[PDB]
Amino acid sequence: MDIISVALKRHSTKAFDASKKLTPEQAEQIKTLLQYSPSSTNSQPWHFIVASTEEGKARVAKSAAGNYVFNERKMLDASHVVVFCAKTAMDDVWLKLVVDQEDADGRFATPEAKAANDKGRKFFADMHRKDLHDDAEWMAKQVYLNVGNFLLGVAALGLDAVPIEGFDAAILDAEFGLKEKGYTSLVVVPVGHHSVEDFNATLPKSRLPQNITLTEV
Amino acid sequence: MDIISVALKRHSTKAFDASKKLTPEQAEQIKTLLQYSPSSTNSQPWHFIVASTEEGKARVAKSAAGNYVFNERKMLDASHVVVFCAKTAMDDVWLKLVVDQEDADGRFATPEAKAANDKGRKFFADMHRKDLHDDAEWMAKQVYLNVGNFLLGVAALGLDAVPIEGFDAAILDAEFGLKEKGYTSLVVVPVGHHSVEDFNATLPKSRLPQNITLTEV
Ligand SMILES: Cc1cc2nc3c(=O)[nH]c(=O)nc-3n(C[C@H](O)[C@H](O)[C@H](O)COP(=O)(O)O)c2cc1C
Ligand SMILES: Cc1cc2nc3c(=O)[nH]c(=O)nc-3n(C[C@H](O)[C@H](O)[C@H](O)COP(=O)(O)O)c2cc1C
Repeated sequence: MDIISVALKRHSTKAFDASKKLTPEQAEQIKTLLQYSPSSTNSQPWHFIVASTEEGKARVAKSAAGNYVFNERKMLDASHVVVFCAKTAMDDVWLKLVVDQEDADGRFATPEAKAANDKGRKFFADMHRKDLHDDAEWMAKQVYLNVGNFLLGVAALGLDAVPIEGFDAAILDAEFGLKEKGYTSLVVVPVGHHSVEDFNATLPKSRLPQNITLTEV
Repeated sequence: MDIISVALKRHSTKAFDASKKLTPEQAEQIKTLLQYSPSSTNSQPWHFIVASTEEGKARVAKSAAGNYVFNERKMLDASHVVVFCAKTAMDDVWLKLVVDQEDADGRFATPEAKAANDKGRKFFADMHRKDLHDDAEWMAKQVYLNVGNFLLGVAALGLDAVPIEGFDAAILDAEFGLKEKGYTSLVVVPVGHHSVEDFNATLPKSRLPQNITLTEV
């Protein structure tokens, strides 16, 4: 509405209404938000698993079977459950896939502009995978940027969601065969409509005062 | 005009118009955006620096040195410049500051409900802090989540912005004494209004197809 109005009214939902499914239109919009999120050098080091079926959702809920049981209902009652994944290593095949896609979309006027752009991405990529040896952590951050974009995007659509770190990535990666494919699960985000059992919806929002976290100059 | 339109039309502005400044209401709005962002266990492991004066922006612009001289113009021409910083380590006092804030906000019905939220947080904290030994990374991921929330947010307000990783953190940290305060600059986001020289405002948007990044189940 006010994007500040949605920012202030949104909340991580604790209980979902199993009966409230997303319309095919919202299911499409939600996917658009996942795809069009920005990332450093437009590297898009990610993969998304959108579960809509009960068998699919239950497959995801398998990762919270351990000591994260209090999270299962959340992944089952929600309409769609999206698991954000990040690349395990930045490879040359992925970088070529990006600039070639940028070229296909008409972003370069000459072949030199494309070369310069590829060289520029390589500068950052090599800085992480060659020098600092932190390319995996680098890419993981880009996915979290996407989740942040996503959580605000859904709230603005009028949908309820909750980010979940409380799940076993080892089991999740195993169940979907990810990272044989070069990926690792990071965040599981259930999307749908909240029920009445969600007490968090009627509680006041809480954040530290700006005089603690903000410095103006 | 819904958010999908907002996400499709926004772009990483390459050139800023120094004459077009943020309105006073817009200044308080981007601050509200920064603070009201979600984060794992509401840990809010962050600090921000909002530079709006010539003196402040030049101080940040110092980080745009050596190999990053190409980003100096963006930091000086943008109306406001936000430096997203993350805590260098999770200390018990900060965990206490968070719990007591939620309490003063009325999020707890009983004192036993407040303690349960504390141990719930400490659980995740000690997980990264003690076990995994990756709390610095964990907290930075929450800061990248704020950037994703912030980027979509300012775009929704009608502003132009650009995430910048290309800058020397060691210079920026030292210029603001962040180091001794337990923080580290990670992302710089100049916000304002793009100028006619911003070629990125007219080029087509490019993202990989969903048949590569998305898997439905
Ligand atoms: C990355 C991330 C992970 C989270 N994981 C969980 C979780 O496992 N379970 C849960 O109930 N809430 C989880 N949350 C919700 C946060 O605690 C919530 O953002 C915080 O309490 C602030 O409340 P709000 O989101 O309503 O503004 C998570 C949030 C984030 C950003
Ligand atoms: C974390 C991050 C860092 C970025 N760093 C820079 C930068 O240093 N300079 C720049 O001009 N663009 C930078 N970008 C912009 C990206 O190249 C841009 O997000 C990508 O090309 C997609 O274009 P769009 O944001 O216009 O959709 C960055 C983006 C992100 C998310």
